[PDB]
Amino acid sequence: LELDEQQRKRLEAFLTQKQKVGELKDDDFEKISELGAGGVVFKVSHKPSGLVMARKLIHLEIKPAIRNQIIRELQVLHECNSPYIVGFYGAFYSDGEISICMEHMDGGSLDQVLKKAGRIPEQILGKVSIAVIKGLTYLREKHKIMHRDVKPSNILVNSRGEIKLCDFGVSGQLIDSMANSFVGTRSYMSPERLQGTHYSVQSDIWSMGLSLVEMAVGRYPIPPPDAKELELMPMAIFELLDYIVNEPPPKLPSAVFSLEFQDFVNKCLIKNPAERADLKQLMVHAFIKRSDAEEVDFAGWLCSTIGL
Amino acid sequence: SVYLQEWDIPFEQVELGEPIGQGRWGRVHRGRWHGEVAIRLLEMDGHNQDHLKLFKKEVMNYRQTRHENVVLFMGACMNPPHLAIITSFCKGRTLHSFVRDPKTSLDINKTRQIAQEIIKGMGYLHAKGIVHKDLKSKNVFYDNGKVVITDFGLFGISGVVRENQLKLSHDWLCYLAPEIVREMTPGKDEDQLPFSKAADVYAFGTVWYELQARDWPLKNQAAEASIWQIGSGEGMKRVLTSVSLGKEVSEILSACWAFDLQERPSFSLLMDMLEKLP
Ligand SMILES: CC(=O)Nc1cccc(-n2c(=O)n(C3CC3)c(=O)c3c(Nc4ccc(I)cc4F)n(C)c(=O)c(C)c32)c1
Ligand SMILES: Nc1ncnc2c1ncn2[C@@H]1O[C@H](COP(=O)(O)OP(=O)(O)NP(=O)(O)O)[C@@H](O)[C@H]1O
Ligand SMILES: Nc1ncnc2c1ncn2[C@@H]1O[C@H](COP(=O)(O)OP(=O)(O)NP(=O)(O)O)[C@@H](O)[C@H]1O
Ligand SMILES: [Mg+2]
Repeated sequence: LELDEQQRKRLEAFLTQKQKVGELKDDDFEKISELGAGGVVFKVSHKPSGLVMARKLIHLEIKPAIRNQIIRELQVLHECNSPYIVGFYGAFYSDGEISICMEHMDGGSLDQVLKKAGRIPEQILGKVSIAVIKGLTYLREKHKIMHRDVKPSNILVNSRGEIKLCDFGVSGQLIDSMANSFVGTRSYMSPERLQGTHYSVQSDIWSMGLSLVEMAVGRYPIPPPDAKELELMPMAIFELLDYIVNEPPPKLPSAVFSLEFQDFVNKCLIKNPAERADLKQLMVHAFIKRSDAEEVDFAGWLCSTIGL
Repeated sequence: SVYLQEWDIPFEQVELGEPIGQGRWGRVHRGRWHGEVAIRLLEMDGHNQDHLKLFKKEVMNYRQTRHENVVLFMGACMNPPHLAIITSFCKGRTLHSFVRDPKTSLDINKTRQIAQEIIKGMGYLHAKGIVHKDLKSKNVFYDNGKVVITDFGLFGISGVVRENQLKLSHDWLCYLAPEIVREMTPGKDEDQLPFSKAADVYAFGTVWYELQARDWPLKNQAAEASIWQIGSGEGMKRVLTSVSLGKEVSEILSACWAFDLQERPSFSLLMDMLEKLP
């Protein structure tokens, strides 16, 4: 934890706003705009109450009896609250789809931010690491849950300068009941997870490391760029996955980044998860200590590159 | 354009009934030909881009089939872009839901006889040069002894059904041979994958495993994990060692799941292997 006093402030200001609604129904919401496709998430207006929320829509046709079990497991998510976790408002079933309405983060995802910026500078990525490390510690220590799906598209930002985790794995029944999962072109799964052996939060640490390299260099780093491509700065899915399992992990270029930053990602991307750093080791790494004591006006950088 | 009046089966009327499931290949309705039939409704955006020509070819090929272990293909009418495929209706339970029922009692004899029937049906199809793409336990029906194969050759059609990221289920991956999983890539359609006679005998192995274990080999993982495990061949190596069943049983399971496709036996060979068993 190491809760600050101000974090209590903004926590409580959210938790005062919690009770400002009691029940939810489809017609409470008006589509404001489309955010992205994955499920699909929309910016929505709540009408019973002036709050503007993000409503993500996951289409599923499955029977009512299983649904009440998923939802009651999902109600536990109202319990987790952190300055590093997007606030949650409620869950319901409606018209062939569970809607999850949560805090709207006006900067979007780090993928769309990266698209706008081109590259993310080293100093911003330090503050992101601390927030992710503390979020994962919180989830481990208070609720005994690993995230399982850490990636840039699920790291959200706002103009206040908060950094929050989303889309983590709260419901064991929901994972098993989803028969039909979706694969895309980028994979952030750790090697040990891909081979189907025992895994823990260590696989999330790999995902954080790989996510950081992408954002630091501006490109998904598998396969590695060639010599002349790093200066300037058509593959099947199985070819990518086998690269992750058998080839050496990606690393940062040695010219343009500090040794603390290079060593940090290296410790995150050790393929053997027993040798990969754990949260306790990461919390004490030189890279985190430097970033933690640095004075960077994060709001100003975000507002100016995204054009407010 | 081909209509219902060109078919072996005398056609007069056909009434749609209640649907019984949707998939990426249209909607299937319980129908009534004086006998109940299965009607698969499709739409083809392929505005005469050899799709219909190919459809006319494949459908006429189905017309020359009849076997006690394969569904009776009856008719296929196309009033483009709306098409329909009429099949004989199989009563009873799918082999999927049958093997996973607690009250069901399968033994080394019941398991052998069931597999023989499936091999006999799959043998007929291969003899006719018809590759049964999409063979799985969900597409096999059992009714107090009678065993039927369903939905053969359906993947050869290029009808409309979606984005850039690939759309895969887990129940399907367990039947897919490594040659297919490796070629999978976004923007690629099912028609482009290397289904073959070998790909069918591989899927028969996953069926044979289901007949023993009453479940599929790979505990539900993220699809990405299931991809590498299968495409590398390591996944089937682990599950083969992880639990023993019998040298005779494991012989044919190791045979069908052979990584090098040419090392996979034919179905006629599999008939003999199932004989020399307990
Ligand atoms: C086979 C396999 O590995 N499945 C798997 C693996 C890891 C993750 C998921 N998973 C997921 O991917 N999402 C993403 C797609 C939106 C989820 O939202 C999602 C989810 N909701 C959710 C919860 C909290 C907040 I704060 C925001 C949210 F949106 N809850 C409650 C889950 O329990 C799981 C298990 C989810 C599924
Ligand atoms: N809570 C949110 N607030 C604001 N924007 C969001 C939120 N969740 C998602 N988005 C945006 O919507 C886009 C789509 O996200 P999403 O549907 O999660 O796809 P994905 O994260 O890549 N796949 P998955 O992690 O399984 O959901 C993201 O890239 C963001 O820009
Ligand atoms: N001849 C048949 N007799 C009885 N039921 C059938 C027959 N053909 C298909 N079905 C059922 O129709 C439904 C839809 O079939 P189908 O479209 O193949 O979906 P699926 O086999 O479960 N997987 P998919 O093919 O990817 O959609 C399933 O519940 C089948 O069991
Ligand atoms: Mg079917």
